[PDB]
Amino acid sequence: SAVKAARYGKDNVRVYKVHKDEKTGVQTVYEMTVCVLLEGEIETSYTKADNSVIVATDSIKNTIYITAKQNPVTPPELFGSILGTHFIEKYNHIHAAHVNIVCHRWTRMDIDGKPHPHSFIRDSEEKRNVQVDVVEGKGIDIKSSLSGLTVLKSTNSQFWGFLRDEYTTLKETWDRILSTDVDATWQWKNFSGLQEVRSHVPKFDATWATAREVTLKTFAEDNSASVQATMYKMAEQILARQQLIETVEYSLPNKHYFEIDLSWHKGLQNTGKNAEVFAPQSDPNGLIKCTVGRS
Amino acid sequence: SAVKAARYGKDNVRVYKVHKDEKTGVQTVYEMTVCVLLEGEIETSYTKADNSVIVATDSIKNTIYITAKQNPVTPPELFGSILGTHFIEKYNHIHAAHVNIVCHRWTRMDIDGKPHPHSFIRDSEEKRNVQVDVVEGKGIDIKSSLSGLTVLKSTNSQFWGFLRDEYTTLKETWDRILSTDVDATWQWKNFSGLQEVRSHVPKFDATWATAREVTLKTFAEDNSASVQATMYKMAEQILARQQLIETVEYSLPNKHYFEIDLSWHKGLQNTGKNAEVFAPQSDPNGLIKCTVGRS
Amino acid sequence: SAVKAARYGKDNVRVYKVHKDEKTGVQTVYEMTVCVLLEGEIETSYTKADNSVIVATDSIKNTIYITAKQNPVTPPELFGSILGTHFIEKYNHIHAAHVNIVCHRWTRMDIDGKPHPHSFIRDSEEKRNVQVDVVEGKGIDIKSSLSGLTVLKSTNSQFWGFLRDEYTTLKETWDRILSTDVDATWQWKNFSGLQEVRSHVPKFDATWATAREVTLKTFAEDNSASVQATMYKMAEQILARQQLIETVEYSLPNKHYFEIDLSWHKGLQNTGKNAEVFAPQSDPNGLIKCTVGRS
Amino acid sequence: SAVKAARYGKDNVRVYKVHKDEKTGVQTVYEMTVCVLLEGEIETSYTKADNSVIVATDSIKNTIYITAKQNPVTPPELFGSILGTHFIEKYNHIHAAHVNIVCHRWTRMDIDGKPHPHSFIRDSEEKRNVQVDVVEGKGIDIKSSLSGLTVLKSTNSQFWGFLRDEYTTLKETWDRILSTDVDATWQWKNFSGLQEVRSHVPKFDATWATAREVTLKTFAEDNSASVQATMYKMAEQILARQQLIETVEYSLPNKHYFEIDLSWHKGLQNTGKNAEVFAPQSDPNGLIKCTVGRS
Ligand SMILES: O=c1[nH]c(=O)c2nn[nH]c2[nH]1
Ligand SMILES: O=c1[nH]c(=O)c2nn[nH]c2[nH]1
Ligand SMILES: O=c1[nH]c(=O)c2nn[nH]c2[nH]1
Ligand SMILES: O=c1[nH]c(=O)c2nn[nH]c2[nH]1
Ligand code: NA
Ligand code: NA
Ligand code: NA
Ligand code: NA
Repeated sequence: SAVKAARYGKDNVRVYKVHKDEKTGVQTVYEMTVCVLLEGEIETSYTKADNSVIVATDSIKNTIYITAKQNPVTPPELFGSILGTHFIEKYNHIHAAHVNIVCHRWTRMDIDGKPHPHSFIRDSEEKRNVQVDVVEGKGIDIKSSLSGLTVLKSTNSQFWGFLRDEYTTLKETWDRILSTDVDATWQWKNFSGLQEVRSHVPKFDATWATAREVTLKTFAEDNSASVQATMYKMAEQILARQQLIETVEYSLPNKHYFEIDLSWHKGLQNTGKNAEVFAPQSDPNGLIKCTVGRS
Repeated sequence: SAVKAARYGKDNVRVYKVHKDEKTGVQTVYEMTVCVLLEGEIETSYTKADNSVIVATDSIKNTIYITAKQNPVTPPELFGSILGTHFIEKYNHIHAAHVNIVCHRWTRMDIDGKPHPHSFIRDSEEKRNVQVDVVEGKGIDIKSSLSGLTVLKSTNSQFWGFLRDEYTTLKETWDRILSTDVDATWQWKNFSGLQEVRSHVPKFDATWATAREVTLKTFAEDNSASVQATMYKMAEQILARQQLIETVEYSLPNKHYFEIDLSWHKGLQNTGKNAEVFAPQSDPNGLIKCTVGRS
Repeated sequence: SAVKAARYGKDNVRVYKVHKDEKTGVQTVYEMTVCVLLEGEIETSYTKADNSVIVATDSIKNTIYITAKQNPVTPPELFGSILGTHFIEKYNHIHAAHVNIVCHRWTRMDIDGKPHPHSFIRDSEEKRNVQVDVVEGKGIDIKSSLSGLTVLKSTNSQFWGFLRDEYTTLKETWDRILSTDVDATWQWKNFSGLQEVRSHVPKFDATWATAREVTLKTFAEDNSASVQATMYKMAEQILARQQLIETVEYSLPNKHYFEIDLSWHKGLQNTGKNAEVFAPQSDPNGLIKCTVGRS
Repeated sequence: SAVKAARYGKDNVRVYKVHKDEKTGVQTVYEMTVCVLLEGEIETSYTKADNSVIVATDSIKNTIYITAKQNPVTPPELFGSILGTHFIEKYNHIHAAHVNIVCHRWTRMDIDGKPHPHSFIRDSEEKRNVQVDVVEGKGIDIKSSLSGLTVLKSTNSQFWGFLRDEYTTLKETWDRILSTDVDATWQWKNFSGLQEVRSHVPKFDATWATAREVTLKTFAEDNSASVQATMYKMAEQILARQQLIETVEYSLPNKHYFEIDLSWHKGLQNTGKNAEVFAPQSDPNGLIKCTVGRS
């Protein structure tokens, strides 16, 4: 037997950082969960009990805090690139670092219509994420994403004209509820190293904001022929607005809301045009994916 | 042996309702999870296998949908009172109904600064809840609550002057992070029945809004001497603003963020006045409760 | 306004303890999650920002570890009583302690048919719990429970003869699946203090074991007329076997498995006597409770 | 823009099946959660709103139940292969099916030392899983796994001799707790189609059983030099015992239990050789992975 692949490191490292403006008294907080996994010439720790090649996972944890102390933590694409680069430069025998960051929302509170200097609210479990792969001699690959964005529209969704055979019971419809949890990922062109990532810093927050806006607007305005058709429209627009993105991937559950036939009870009408009360279904759910790239 | 207490019914009944304004084209959605438990002369179903006294839990589920079809579902205090009253009036041998409702957020989307007519977003897992106990001959007891409101302030919290003995390691502090998940419940004066609940309908949404506002403002503005002292200020204000509330109860975790001493690494300064990077602690957590009533 | 009730302390304190037999080399592990909440003359911490009355929640955490170091942690009824008694005796102004303990399973591994001296497996998320209320001048009240015991029987459950009216669609049945998650609590007679709890130590593990055995056997062997009827049989037996128990409470979800009509597809028969494939339902669920005491 | 990849289908389809032996009266239950995602010539549903190419996800759900009705559901490697093959053969334009199955434990109850004919218990959340990829013209690729196997050993784990630099605070140790949740996957050699999968049916359950046994025994008996070294020993043995496996992958968290220094309190000794009470850490955790193949 032989080691074909190996990676190890520290997961679920929670980190908070505060920035204090002395001039204005305004404070800004950031909170993330970080995972760092390393690869390189470490096979002997598995095969020969040779720990001399192991940077302890405990040390990886220390490094994350030290790096957060000495560097900006935003945008997360930059912080992840700094963190991954550190490991491949510091250790001769480590050749790849894989950094995953989940950013948690702490939105400044408005009190009496004024932004509060140091109080924050968690408005939704929506996350902004990055995956950064730093590979020695091959640059920096960054995937940025948003996840946990939960939306619903109560009309202007249709689904008809699908394949019908002996397995099909689903009725065609011209008016249904559409609800999903959005997971959207945009993959950046490969960067040559940290200097190049730094050169594009302003694009990261702007592209996140654009991706979010395009997702929300398209969902709200499309008279949707299917999840497939609406998601493609979203991806097409993001690619048009940011030339440095190579691909956009969406993964969308179709969270079903079923009509409830109440006609057995005093002829009560609650289906089709008379449908008012529905039963949200926890499971099963449709799952629709697509990856869109350039011609 | 004897049956000392018994209750049974249906839990986790998910319900969605849409309202469609034909004049404006605007749609509004409501989504809840409902639990209904009944009590009454049902002991024989346990002791003698006498099912004749059982209103099937499946029928309770049907009733929830039918009731939602025929009545407004907002405010939830009203819907819960209608639902509970139904069971005690319809069935001679059922003498109490206990209705719990959790309301989920579906907030209308703003697209290009305009409210969208039929598209919604789940902005946070914060819930609005009610517990309604309808007891034959004793009226309607309603407890309203908000839960899952997660907040953090980065300064203007202190904790000093506590008891110190041989069990104490905690250092006094004049500047710390304070973060919590708010669970706040206000208990209404007993209502004589449905007519009286109907007479107070406008107070329900207004009092929820007030409770939320007072919680957020007091948290943001108090230079907090402790969780205990700040929560009492909140409760005092809610009681002052709504005479029909008898008691206010808060249950607050103290979600700790620990300083990280980095001085072992090149004398890096990250404690006290130099603290920038902290470690959020998943557990354990302080838990502080209080119930405030009128003199 | 006035403080009507207040309690505070530390929740989610995870504790592991190992016992090492030097003679045999055998090791035994215990892992728990502990919550301690205190009450007493502490109103001024809420109303006057008087922290001098507060035993810091951090100190409560320290106390839990120190107490676990100096005392046996099993049975949990004893450990909880020691822990609660500590607070009311040590602090003049603390008059009640409320201790909740959740015990996690670490079952010794069998390797080649022999019990291993120091290796353990988590066989199921079933928990053994205690709630201990220690109140100055009123003794020690203990509620013991098991929870998270998930069972299913594929036949020998019936449900017919229930009330039928205009809200009823459920068909009567003489053969169905019955599945539940068992939550069972037995409440001990009040104990005068720690000496009396110590005197009954052997009864705690024995009664837990009996409660579990009676639950499993009755579930498996009863040709069940309803959840109500089967649960009553369980409670009756536990009360008969342990005279020091005053009441037994069961809370049981009815986790539904629905038949799937497949007759639309080539006349496939999958209902009633031909039912083989079913759809487990995540929600809603029946919820049936009862508390049984002595005549 | 162009569609680079697309797949869609139904997730979270819960299925239960009962087998009834008429001769013995013994019943056996199976419960799974199934996901099926399809690929093929479906790009136009995304780009042109052409639903004619879509096999509705609702129909995929129906198919899963019908297939379970007409075929054995065990071993899951066989059921997944039957299910995936169905879609690529039935639909000309579907060229790949991806089937994921999670099998839930329902272990027959022992009542009075005898196996019960129709009563079952969920002994642990450990799962047995399969991933089956059926690709037209390329055969059947099967990955089998176990997950959610949670173990702990209280001694006979060491960790010393790792890299020490200016980022390192971890002390070397010759005696620590080791606890993990095992995720282990074995990948079968490619099969040419369903006939070949059928020919190897007895190997599936046997290899699962072997993988489990080797994992438990090696964990219990190895005087572990690191997670890395112990996991490699496991993988090596599985590959030696089943020639039809090509690779074995383990992914193991290192769930830390920290010593608690109590010496500040009356010189209490609770570290090193005197360590009895520990604090389990919820996060962060080490994460160690490896994939082992043949020379
Ligand atoms: O077994 C271990 N492997 C590791 O890589 C490691 N790093 N810190 N502690 C550890 N323990
Ligand atoms: O055992 C049951 N008890 C009940 O009260 C009930 N109601 N519907 N189905 C049921 N099954
Ligand atoms: O606000 C607080 N209240 C308390 O009771 C406490 N105990 N430790 N830290 C604390 N902070
Ligand atoms: O938008 C949808 N896409 C689908 O593929 C599908 N299948 N069933 N319902 C559906 N809705
Ligand atoms: Na390197
Ligand atoms: Na009545
Ligand atoms: Na006292
Ligand atoms: Na095909």
